[PDB]
Amino acid sequence: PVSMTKTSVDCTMYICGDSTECSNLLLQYGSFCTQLNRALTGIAVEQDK
Amino acid sequence: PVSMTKTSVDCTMYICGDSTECSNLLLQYGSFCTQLNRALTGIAVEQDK
Amino acid sequence: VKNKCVNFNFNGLTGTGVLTESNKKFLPFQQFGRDIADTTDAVRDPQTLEILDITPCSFGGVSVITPGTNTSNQVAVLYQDVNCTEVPVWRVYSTGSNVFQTRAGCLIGAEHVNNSYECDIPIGAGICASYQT
Amino acid sequence: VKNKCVNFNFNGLTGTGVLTESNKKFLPFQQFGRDIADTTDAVRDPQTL
Amino acid sequence: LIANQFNSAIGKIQDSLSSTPSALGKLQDVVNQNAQALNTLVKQLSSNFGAISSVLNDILSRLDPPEAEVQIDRLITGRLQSLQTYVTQQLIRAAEIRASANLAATKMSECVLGQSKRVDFCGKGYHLMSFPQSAPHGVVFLHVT
Amino acid sequence: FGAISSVLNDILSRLDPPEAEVQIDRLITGRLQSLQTYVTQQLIRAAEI
Amino acid sequence: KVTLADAGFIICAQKFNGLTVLPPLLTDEMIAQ
Amino acid sequence: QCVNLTTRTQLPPAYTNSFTRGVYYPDKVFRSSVLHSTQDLFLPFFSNVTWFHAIHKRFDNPVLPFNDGVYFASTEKSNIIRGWIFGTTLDSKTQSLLIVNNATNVVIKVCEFQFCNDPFLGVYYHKNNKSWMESEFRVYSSANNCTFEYVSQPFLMDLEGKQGNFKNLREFVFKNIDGYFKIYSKHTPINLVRDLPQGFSALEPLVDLPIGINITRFQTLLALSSSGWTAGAAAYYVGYLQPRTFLLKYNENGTITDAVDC
Amino acid sequence: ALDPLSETKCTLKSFTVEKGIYQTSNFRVQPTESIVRFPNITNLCPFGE
Ligand SMILES: *[C@@H]1O[C@H](CO)[C@@H](O)[C@H](O)[C@H]1NC(C)=O
Repeated sequence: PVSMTKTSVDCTMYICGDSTECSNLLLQYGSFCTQLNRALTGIAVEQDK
Repeated sequence: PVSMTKTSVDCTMYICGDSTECSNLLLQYGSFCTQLNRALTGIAVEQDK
Repeated sequence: VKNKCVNFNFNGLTGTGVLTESNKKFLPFQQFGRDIADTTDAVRDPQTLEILDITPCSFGGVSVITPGTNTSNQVAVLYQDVNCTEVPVWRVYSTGSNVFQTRAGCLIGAEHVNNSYECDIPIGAGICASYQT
Repeated sequence: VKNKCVNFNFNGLTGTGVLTESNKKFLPFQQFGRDIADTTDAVRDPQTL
Repeated sequence: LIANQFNSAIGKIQDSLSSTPSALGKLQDVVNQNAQALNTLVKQLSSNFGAISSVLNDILSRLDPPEAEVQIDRLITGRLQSLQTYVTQQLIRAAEIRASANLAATKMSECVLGQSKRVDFCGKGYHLMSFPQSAPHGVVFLHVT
Repeated sequence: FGAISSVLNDILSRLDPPEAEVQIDRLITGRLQSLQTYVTQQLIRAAEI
Repeated sequence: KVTLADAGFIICAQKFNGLTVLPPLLTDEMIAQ
Repeated sequence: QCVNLTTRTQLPPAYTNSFTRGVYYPDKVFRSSVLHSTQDLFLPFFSNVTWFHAIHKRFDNPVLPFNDGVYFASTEKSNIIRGWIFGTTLDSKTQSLLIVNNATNVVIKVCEFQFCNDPFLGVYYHKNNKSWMESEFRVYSSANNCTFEYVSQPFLMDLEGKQGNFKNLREFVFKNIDGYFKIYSKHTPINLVRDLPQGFSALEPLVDLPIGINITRFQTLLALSSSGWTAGAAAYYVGYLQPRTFLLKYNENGTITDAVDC
Repeated sequence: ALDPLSETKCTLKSFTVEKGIYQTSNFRVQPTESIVRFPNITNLCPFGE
């Protein structure tokens, strides 16, 4: 094997799917969604490398 | 590369400083901080190894 | 008060640490001061116009060094990350027969020698401890 | 109306999206249609069946 | 002639490292990553996590012990979860660094201490020898080919 | 997850915000921890590949 | 050429909440030896 | 007493590009050489703002809405704008805020007034003594129920002055949150004809008031028998605030040096 | 709470300890006194009138 398919999951549209109050209540949880997106983008760059 | 920087985290002073009642709330959670210090200790040994 | 770890309340801002006269140049409306960590480290005294640096007072972990209990019952202690001029804050190994200063911190209970051998128990910064005559 | 991103409200069941004509051959006792993720994707209009 | 070519190549190596500033990036980012990991750890301290305040004292100085356990429980859960994430990341990264270090030790044992016949193991071309140089958190091989 | 439903819009269609937050906290907890599990498993598999 | 990213975030450097960095067992000099 | 002034030149309203203006310190925490992001009510960069001016033929003082703070700038010579009115209806069905920059005092109060159609203050033009004496104070018709007043130290200020270029660039922003009025400001020496400049300037926090009332509309006040008048040139610009998210950079001494819209 | 050797026996849960280094008993200098600071407030209410 060489690589896998590069995937990406948007945090907010996954969890609080098109809700405004849900995004606001998500906002108190720090910075998880940035960390998740950073990890996934690092994986996707690594596959092409 | 060869090694990263070793680092260590004191669990209780991280979680809550100075509040002994927070410690009373923490001590019902079992022995998590033992696991945390054990994992970081293993990493810090493997760096020098 | 100054130069001791105290817990404080400056105008609703509570904390603990040692206070120092600072050199930071505030703007006149500025009261607090923060870090890149957004952690308070600079407080303007309400009574008199001055800048106070806040340092959290020191701490650390205890390292304990021993041979096997099949061998001996004497141990040594490393207070990490501390220039051990304020060591004693068990108590019996707080003033015992020497203190030794390393880049790791303060070593108490071992006597510093001049010769160099191979490493036995890795303490740090090229410094190792062993049990010998 | 059809073929627009709109807000819709069918029998209290609300959402946002685009409505189009289906070919799903329902049986008369059925009203809704569901997905793997338990999301509505096929709705019988109460006024016109 | 070989002496002249060798000395010229060494001088060009010095010039190439002193010119291009984007060379040591493989070392640098790892350090940067650890730094920002620690950085974002601090940034999880000041979240509400659904509790009333992120200041522990202000919850203690305003809400009563019949009810304050509910808020501080939320604070416990959030901070514990952040520790979980941080050390899981550290474990994976450390395993990766260990793999790269084993590769480095193999390269030091074969390319430097002897002459390997594996093609393109010790750089491009037919391998002659290697010299190691120390580096902050790493090693730099100079392959002579 | 122990709440009334797994549908986000139905809870906002029926509840006041001071109880919508009560349900949505549990929902956001469950979904977030599931996503955490997924990203950790993906990291391990990427290292293997 | 090698520089740290953030100043003070890699001798009195003790972090405010429980973060410590352990010095390596081998220093700079004997590795060069 | 208060009369209606009619004789003017009629013009359509003008807009001007607020390039990068209207930044203020969000708090009182000192930083040093720090890129920090906040999210707050701000004037967006590169919007168009309402431009009003008193020239020669112009007395342009309407009532403007106040929602979520406003940013008010003025290019002026000899301090013709003097006051600010605030209130929901300005007519004693609701409480009313009065800010006056008198030649003697600055008067800050809230009572229950009924203001006129064209409230203003009127100063004469060189009445054989080389002084412009302020003579007319035509603001409200009564002061019914009062709740809070303040007057500062008396002083003197020049009520006369003519320049080919305005020197005063006074910048203000006003906010109301949870019963609190926030006045944030800056003064700048300037040399420009009929425009607002390009550049960076922070606003220091100046005044907080714990008032506790609902505010919807406002109007400023101008310096100048019932018809027949002489006013110097002045101009002002009005922009509105929107909840935005910014990045700010702090220098080593801790002044906000530049800003980034997200 | 007696001696460092006994502290190692207490946290490793054994009556035998082999040779090496261990990490126990994180400490703090434990500050001495309290202090509060406030502005030099002088604007009294005239109760004499
Ligand atoms: C702002 O107003 C000016 C007035 O001339 C107009 O030209 C411009 O298009 C306007 N811009 C926006 C974004 O409305």
